[PDB]
Amino acid sequence: MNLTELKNTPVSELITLGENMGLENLARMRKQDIIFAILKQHAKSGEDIFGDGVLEILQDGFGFLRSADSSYLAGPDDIYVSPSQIRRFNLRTGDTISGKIRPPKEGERYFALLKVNEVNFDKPENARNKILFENLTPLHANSRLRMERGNGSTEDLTARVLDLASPIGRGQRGLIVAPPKAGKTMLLQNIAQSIAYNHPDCVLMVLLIDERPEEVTEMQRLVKGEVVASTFDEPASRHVQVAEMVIEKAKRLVEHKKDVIILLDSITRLARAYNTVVPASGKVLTGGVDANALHRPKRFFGAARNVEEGGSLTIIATALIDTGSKMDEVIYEEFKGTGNMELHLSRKIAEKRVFPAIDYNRSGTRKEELLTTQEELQKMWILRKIIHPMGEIDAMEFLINKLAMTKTNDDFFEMMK
Amino acid sequence: MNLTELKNTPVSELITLGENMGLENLARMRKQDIIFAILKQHAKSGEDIFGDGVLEILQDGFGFLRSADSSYLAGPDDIYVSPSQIRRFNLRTGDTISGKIRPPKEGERYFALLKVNEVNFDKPENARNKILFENLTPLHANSRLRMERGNGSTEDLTARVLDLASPIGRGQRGLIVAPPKAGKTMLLQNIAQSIAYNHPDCVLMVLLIDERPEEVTEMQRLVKGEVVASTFDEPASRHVQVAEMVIEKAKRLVEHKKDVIILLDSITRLARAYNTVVPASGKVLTGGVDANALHRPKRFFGAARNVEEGGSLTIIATALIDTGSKMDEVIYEEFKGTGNMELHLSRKIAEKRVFPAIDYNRSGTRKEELLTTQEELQKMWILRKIIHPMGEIDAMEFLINKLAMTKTNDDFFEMMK
Amino acid sequence: LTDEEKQNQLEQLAEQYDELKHEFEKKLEAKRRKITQGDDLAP
RNA sequence: CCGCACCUCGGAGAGGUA
Repeated sequence: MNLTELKNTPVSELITLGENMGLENLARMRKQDIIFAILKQHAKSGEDIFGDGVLEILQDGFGFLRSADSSYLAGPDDIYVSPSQIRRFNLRTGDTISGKIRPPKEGERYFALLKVNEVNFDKPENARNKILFENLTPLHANSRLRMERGNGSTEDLTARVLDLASPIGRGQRGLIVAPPKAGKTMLLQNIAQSIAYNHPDCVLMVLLIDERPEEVTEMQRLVKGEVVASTFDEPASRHVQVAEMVIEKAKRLVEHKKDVIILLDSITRLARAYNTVVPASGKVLTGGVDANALHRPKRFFGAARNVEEGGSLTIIATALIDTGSKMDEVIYEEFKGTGNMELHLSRKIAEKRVFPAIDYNRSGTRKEELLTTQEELQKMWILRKIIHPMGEIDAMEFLINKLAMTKTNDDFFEMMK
Repeated sequence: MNLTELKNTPVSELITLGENMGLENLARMRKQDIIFAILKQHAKSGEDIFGDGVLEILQDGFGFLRSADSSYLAGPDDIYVSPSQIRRFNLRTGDTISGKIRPPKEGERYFALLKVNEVNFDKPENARNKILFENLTPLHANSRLRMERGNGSTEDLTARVLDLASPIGRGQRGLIVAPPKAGKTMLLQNIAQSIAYNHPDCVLMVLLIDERPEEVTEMQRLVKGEVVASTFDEPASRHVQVAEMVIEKAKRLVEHKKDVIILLDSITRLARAYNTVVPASGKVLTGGVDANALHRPKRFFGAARNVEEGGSLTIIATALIDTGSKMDEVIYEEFKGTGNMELHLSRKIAEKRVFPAIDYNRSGTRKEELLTTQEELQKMWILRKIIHPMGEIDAMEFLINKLAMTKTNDDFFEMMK
Repeated sequence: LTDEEKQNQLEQLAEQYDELKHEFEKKLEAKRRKITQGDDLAP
């Protein structure tokens, strides 16, 4: 009787089960109260109760096992983790803990954890003895993540243009610079779909912080993966906590030799949240940015790196420019000198309804020879030297007319010769 | 003997009735005291007294039933709600309660609730078993709210321009950006009249906060609907209370599967009121805004959403820019990145008395293909491509001269081809 | 269960609950007030 | 705690104990 399985069932089936068990009227009771009552009734018979969740250690020492479907929102009905077990098993924030639980006794408000059975969806013996992420030797992007579908679909044109302009690999740290109303949503959805289709082994993560609830419920019902979000109706502390939980889970997965790909579309929103929640230091920089406000997002961005011992962490954030606020401009100018990949989008091309409106001239990738072969690099260099003299709109039209003739870029490369 | 029927009769008839009953001299008594004494004398004979009102639960545990004729203002004749009834019926702030009320006994100052007959204009059995608003599945705007009258009146030109520039559907969350003296009053009155004329089934609410009493009495005596207002003669606490009551009533009506449309014209004034009533936290942002002052108006704005199970909540707020205060500019710049619809107005066009002075180039609607057909979308694209090269005043004059030739936009679209 | 006073007792259930309110639960609220309200003391 | 925004420690009465 897992907690997640009981939380995923609809309210109707829960009310039906509660009426069959013979409890009080559950129609006017909350779903969480129904779950609590049915867990008490099931434990009264003598059966054991099991649960799971990601650990969220508080400042006082203890922590809880939050759920992913609620963006790790603080709730009164979760698995309490005593500091004793934390000191015993050396648990940290982000460790996925699964084990036996029990209903709280009189005077308690949370489910107590007795014994942990599975750590990070793996054996506890392999999770206790491990090399920390701070000790992993970083490296440049070595493996290639080919975003091209190859099925000849019209949606694959965006992935083809992306692979021709900025090849992305495992451990890449890129930036998607674009003005508002450029098409970042559809482009990010296409990137997520291509990652889920071509690279299913990669752990795709979408973190939409401080966005509209309609866009959140659209993203959750469109892509095949995990979508942890935090709308603007929640305070900035919620955003900070969600980002911390996500980066801790990503670090734990990378330590467990997993290829995590994080698509962030709120780096500017996260920086604003950090600048809002930071105490008044007394020194304000140009644009209303605090001195210690850019530390946390810059570290979150730099966390992405390629691991030689195993696994990789790829983070492709999306920047916001020309938003009318000088603070966002200062944030973009500061974060520009940090990454090594910029995917610019042109508003002039977007106004002509030419999607995708990708600035091919200003795009590029540093050390691209480590992700492409010699002949592929030579062909890309020749294509750039031929395209550069033409204008942005003309270059995009030429590229679309050339890619529309065939399905794969290999045929275009063979015909160019 | 209903409360709403007694709170609308003139003073002369109430004085006559009280002199016929044989009570104290009513010529030197207020209308509320007259009604109170008449109800007391009527109940002393053995008759029933009926009442109604919107519930407002206080922090101490109890609540009162505010009336709709005083814009939800604390009055001496408010109906008291005991906490026992709240525990029995699971009452919450916003639940409309209607039923028999008993007069206050010796030692009491407010009417008690004898029995509740109707809950939220519906049967109590249907209102006691329901799903909360926080559990409803959000979606984008699906239903089309055509604002075109069709009667061929000269006032319909503004509605036609609004429909061509930015169509509005059920559940839309937009902003009406405009400088001072743009004419927001006439535009809001026209929108309210068009909503009351074309869509009488939807619940229309006009919320005015911190406005002049003349505009209030003009709005109440012009539109066919409910208008809750709060002039500047009241403190910001009254504004916050009115906003909370309005948003709770809207949430309850949405939970009861109703299409609520709120015409707010005080988002900036509401933010100022929240910043004034929030306790000082020792941290001041750019323009004099508290770090936690934007949370409440941001949630009030984001409460609007489209429900798939039933009902919808539309909130159209008007923002103030170029008011000489940097605080309003910061509030506008912060709230601009939240909504998905901006209807800007040009001061240059308003100075020439060319109404409506609407910035057609800066206007627009995101995901407009979900509320308009393919043919209509293509016609709007062609109209925007033709209008964009021209100047603002020139484009407005061209649009007026083109709409003056026909009655409906369909004939104009057919003649353009 | 049949055509008996039970049809009235369902409506008499509400009347009995109102009488119980008036005589016991209104006194409960009065006691709650008297416990929560202040006490007349020396100036 | 004064203003957010980068060009060359007392008195009376009542009851009781020895």
